[PDB]
Amino acid sequence: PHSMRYFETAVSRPGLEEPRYISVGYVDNKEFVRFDSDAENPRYEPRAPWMEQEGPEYWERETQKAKGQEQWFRVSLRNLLGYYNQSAGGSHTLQQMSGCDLGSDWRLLRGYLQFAYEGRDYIALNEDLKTWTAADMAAQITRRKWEQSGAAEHYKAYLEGECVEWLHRYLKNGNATLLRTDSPKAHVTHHPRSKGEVTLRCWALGFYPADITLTWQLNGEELTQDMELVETRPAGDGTFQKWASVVVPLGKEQNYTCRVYHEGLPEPLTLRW
Amino acid sequence: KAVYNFATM
Amino acid sequence: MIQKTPQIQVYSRHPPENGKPNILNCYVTQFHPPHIEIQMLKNGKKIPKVEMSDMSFSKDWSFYILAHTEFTPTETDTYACRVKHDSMAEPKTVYWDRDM
Repeated sequence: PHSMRYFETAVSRPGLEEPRYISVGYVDNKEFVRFDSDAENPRYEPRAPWMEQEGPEYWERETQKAKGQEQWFRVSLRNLLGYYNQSAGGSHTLQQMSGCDLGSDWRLLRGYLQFAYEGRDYIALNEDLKTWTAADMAAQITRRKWEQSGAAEHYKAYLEGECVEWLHRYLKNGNATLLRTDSPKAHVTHHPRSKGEVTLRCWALGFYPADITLTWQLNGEELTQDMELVETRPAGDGTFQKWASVVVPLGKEQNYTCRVYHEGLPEPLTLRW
Repeated sequence: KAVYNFATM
Repeated sequence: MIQKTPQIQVYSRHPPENGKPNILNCYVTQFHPPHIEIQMLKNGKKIPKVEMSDMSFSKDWSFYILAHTEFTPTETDTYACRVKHDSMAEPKTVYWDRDM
């Protein structure tokens, strides 16, 4: 279910500085390219090792594409103050997400093209890659301008064409890399947390991708009662972390057992305190 | 490779 | 009228061993506008060269960022993270906790 996305953001802030434009591209949810109008030398930059295989011609051109995207966002950003009759005093955000999903047959599985203004859905190209969905009065105007302009039809091209032609190409150069993983390292920590009850916290660290499941089972019957969890979070080195806890009667801690499910494992982890 | 927007909003 | 409440998580990169150098993460997520203010604190005082990750957002348009700084935990020192986003009346401070 490989995929590629390009997250674009343009934020305008109170001041003399022209708005800032940032663009981040992904391949299977992995960042591989980036562009920040704030960089000393604005240019798209490699973000994945497998991208270093591309030559200058690739970067010069994409950076020129970013430059344009920037004016586009800049101009659009301007038009929005208009549709919304907003006072030229403050800051606003305009986001875009586009890209394409690739089926098993290397065929375009689906395309995406949607924008959000102030973090809320604005305009969006429907799955038929033919029609639009505007979210409020303002977007109706954009929608029309585009239907009349014949825009949908030109994004469809990209989604069905270039987005695919390259995504596969990228996957090609970075299959080894993208395909890699880092199993989790786990262990349980004891914790006072009561005078009769104790807290067991099963830790999973250094794993990648971020997907993972952690269970707590007392002789068979997995537990869900008094079980805590935490949003999976970045360690700051590429991998991720996560833990789950369960309230357990004292002098019984060793009865409960924790298991850790991850694709990196050749077999799920099974440990206790 | 990145999309290239067409008509502005 | 252009925001959404942020989520914060303070935690070490490696399991905490007093005296042993570690790295302290402040994982702030679910906020918007992308504009946010972040301070890591040591014993109630702003830590200097605090590094921020590049800005990114999720499928729901919300942004997330990781603020981190090297630190060496000690039985007595207390660290925390403070966030001041326009989606909050007041800034939020959440203290670290070697058991979480």
